[PDB]
Amino acid sequence: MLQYPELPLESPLIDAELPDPRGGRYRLSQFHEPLLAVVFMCNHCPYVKGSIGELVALAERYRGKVAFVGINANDYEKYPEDAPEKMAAFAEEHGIFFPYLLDETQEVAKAYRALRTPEVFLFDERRLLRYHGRVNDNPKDPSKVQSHDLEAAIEALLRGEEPPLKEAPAIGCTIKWRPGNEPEVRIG
Repeated sequence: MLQYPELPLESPLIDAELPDPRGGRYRLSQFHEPLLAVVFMCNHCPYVKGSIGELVALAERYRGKVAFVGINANDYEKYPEDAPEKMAAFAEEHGIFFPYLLDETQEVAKAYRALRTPEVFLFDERRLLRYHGRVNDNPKDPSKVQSHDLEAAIEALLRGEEPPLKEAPAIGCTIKWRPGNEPEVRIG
């Protein structure tokens, strides 16, 4: 039977409260900017490393308009580069001023039916899902990007328009699930 289907457009924000290794805890529903971009990521994925610059630049450009939140759900026991301490250093190295949260149990990633890094979920003022997928069409190499999908969706929403009708699924490495946490995806 159908299992682990992606979160459909117009689906309400799935709230969660998680800690940021730099200090404090954050609840997804606490951010009150018009738009909210939730990004599942990590510290070592080449797809995240090649697109984090753009993500931070977007967050900077949209301060007060689009709230950004990064979430690392990776099994850091198996992937030390994704440990909480490494998260703080990664945020420092890339100027990630917005919250970068640890999803230790991986239940937030599971609830969002997330599969890769980076994978973005953009919610509107009514906190309904308007865009879900890739940051751009070549996360690993900025010099090869031909479309800035996330930027396009944000700008469309800012103009009161609908983001591109053609779905642009996330491009990146798979989330590193803990033993026994691997999602069983079934198309029917």
